[PDB]
Amino acid sequence: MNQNLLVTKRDGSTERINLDKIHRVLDWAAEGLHNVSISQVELRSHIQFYDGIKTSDIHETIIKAAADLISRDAPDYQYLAARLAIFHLRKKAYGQFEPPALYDHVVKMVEMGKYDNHLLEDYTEEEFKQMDTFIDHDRDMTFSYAAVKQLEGKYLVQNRVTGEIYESAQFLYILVAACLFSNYPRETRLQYVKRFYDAVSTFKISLPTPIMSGVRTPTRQFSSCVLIECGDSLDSINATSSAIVKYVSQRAGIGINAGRIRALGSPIRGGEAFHTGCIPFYKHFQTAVKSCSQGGVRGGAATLFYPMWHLEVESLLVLKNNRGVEGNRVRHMDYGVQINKLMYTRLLKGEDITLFSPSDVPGLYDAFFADQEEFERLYTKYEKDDSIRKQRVKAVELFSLMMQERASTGRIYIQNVDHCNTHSPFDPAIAPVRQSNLCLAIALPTKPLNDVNDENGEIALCTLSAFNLGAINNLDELEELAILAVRALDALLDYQDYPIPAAKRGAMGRRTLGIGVINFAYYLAKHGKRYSDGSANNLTHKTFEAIQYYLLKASNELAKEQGACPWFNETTYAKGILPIDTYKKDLDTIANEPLHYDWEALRESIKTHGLRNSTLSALMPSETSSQISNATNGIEPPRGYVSIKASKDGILRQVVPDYEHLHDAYELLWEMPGNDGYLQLVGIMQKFIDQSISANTNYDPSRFPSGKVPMQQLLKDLLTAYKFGVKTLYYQNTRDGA
Amino acid sequence: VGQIDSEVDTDDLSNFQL
Amino acid sequence: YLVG
Repeated sequence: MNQNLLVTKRDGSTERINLDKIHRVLDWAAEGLHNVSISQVELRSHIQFYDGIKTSDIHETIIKAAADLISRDAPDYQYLAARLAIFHLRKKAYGQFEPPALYDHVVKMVEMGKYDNHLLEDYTEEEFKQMDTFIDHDRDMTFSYAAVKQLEGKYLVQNRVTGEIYESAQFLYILVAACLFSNYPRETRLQYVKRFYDAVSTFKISLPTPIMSGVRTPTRQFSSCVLIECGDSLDSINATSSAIVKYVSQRAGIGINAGRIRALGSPIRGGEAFHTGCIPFYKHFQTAVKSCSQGGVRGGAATLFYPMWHLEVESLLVLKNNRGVEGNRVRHMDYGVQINKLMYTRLLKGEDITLFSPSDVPGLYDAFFADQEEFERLYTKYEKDDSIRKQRVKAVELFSLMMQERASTGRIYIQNVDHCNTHSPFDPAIAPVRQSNLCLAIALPTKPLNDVNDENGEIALCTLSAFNLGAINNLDELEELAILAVRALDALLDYQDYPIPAAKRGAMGRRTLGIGVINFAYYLAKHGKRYSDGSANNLTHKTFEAIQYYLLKASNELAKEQGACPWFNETTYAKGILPIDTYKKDLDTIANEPLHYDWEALRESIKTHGLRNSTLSALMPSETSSQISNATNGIEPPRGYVSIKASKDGILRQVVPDYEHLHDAYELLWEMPGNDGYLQLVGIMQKFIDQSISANTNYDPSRFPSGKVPMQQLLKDLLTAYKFGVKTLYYQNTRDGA
Repeated sequence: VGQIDSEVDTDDLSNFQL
Repeated sequence: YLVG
């Protein structure tokens, strides 16, 4: 009759219940939301309250309670949950809800070794006083539950043993800003810091995990993925392997080109025993790839590339096929099959495809990427030469075999090597593109290493970022954003550290960036377009011309200010060539949208002053950054309106943006009747993109007689892709609801 | 995962333009 | 500018 319920606090222990405090907090968090029952939430969490429960559990319980009500019909639960979590996380890091003054926080963190000490060296207390005025901690209320789960799980500075969280999202953004523009002239430094801070805190620009979690801390490792090219020599094999080990140790995704390794049977090159062929080395690269992962299999991802005509291609194509002898299988690495025009033509004309070890056909491999004419010449020549070891395969058999394995595993990727060189930012004669990265989006020059510290080797890297098409109002807001994205990444290039000499060489040499989009699907839904009917062709054309034009303008503006990248002379940009001049001709037949920008002015401006960065755009997928912004992933249509994630804290649900008004506007992934629509859109985007796009093919068995996808359909989509200039093809997804 | 029908028609493809 |  004084039946209380004693709450226990952070070693301050005992104290009576405060169910009216709780309601106030809840009531607050609900402010502005529609369709959320505070009573419902209280009911569901009060029932699990027990006498001496700690306050921290009261928060967890009320948070989950709110999170478990997330649905398509009551989507504001994601914010009610998020805000509760945000509130909890403030108290958790600061003791109050109100964040400490920025200077105080930075000071405290520097003494604790959690932030880089250079922050205080580079900025004055007065400069921190001023940044604090830019900060808006109320923006923490705009995150969705899954986004807070992500920030909390892998972005905010915390102690992973104790569990202690040390910062709040707004300090993250403001300090990312400050670190990246720390070297700017006092005159403009803080105007940039603010502009960027705004951009990222209001989700206009997304930033990769390594950057968001690291910049502001003592680390200098920000690599997402590297591209290494192996020469046909034990020295190079070794070096490649060494490089892979250093890089997976830093969590980077690996793209390996092992296409020049001579085939099994070929002669010992005085000491180098390649009698045994490619597989044994591939296996060796896989162990290297997995050297810093959990059991010897969990974590550490890579994609290995080889030409379709390599002599061991049929053995190579079935490396992930589980039914087979252990010795002839490298199942934990994806493969990238490299194809060009002539291969396809052999398929079309029902003719044969000749396999050759690269060691035996002088000039063929280089020609394959750089000059199709020459490739054809050397190819036909070597087919007739009976001295040359070769094998014949019916092109149909080879293609089907590849598509089959692609179909079953989903991880046998295609790379159109002519497309990558005839429509690229680089001169193929000097710096050709002969491979991609792990998720087939990056396309950059690489040179084999002869030792791990070889200074004449070149490794390409992933320097990324993205525009949120959902958070811009008009495409003319991209000019400001391009500036900020390009400037911040270019600074990162000089800020971060390089574990391997050949990877510094490429970054400093070409200053290559890969900026892409996220929220494409939601963007199309707001404009009432769809993916499969071709209704989004002109809008896509309009949107990617704007993205590429402003990225080049920002990079051009930057070369003016601080000088073009050292190797700008190796780009097609340097010779007055633009993406609008080399795109695949057939696109003209599926989109009439006219360029709205002065490309001719820019052409001269580039020829004259050059480009800071040699490449600027690349469309990567991005589950994590998209989640932070409550955005659909990269350019992909969503699988359904509500996506589900597992956690230790319960089931995390996230509802597609503005489901309330756009449920009928969205075209879910399995609603598309086939792939033509989408591939057309990818081809259009590819007109303007410097690198490549992680494009998927998707098939639903329900749509086919006897539930089996015809090899015909698979080849037809493959050729459709090539016909509209698609550079790469990533995953293949199969099913009808996930 | 992927269950396919490996029947291919070159005649159909023939007439495609890359 | 363009390097030199």
